[PDB]
Amino acid sequence: KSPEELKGIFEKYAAKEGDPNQLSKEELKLLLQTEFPSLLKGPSTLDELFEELDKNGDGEVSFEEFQVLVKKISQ
Ligand SMILES: [Mn+2]
Repeated sequence: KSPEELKGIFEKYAAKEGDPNQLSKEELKLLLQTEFPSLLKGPSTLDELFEELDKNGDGEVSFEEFQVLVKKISQ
């Protein structure tokens, strides 16, 4: 998906609660489940990518971190 598309999806779930410019791990799980169900298949690397990308260790990732996460978890 294009970044413009990806931004709209990210915002929709981040808006659920907390900071509208961050996504917690649970918000990311609901987002993948409904938007990219195929990315949640077989052994997962979600927690490893999540831990590496959440640099400030606050349990949340920014839009650019999310983009990287979708990209990497896909290959
Ligand atoms: Mn963070």
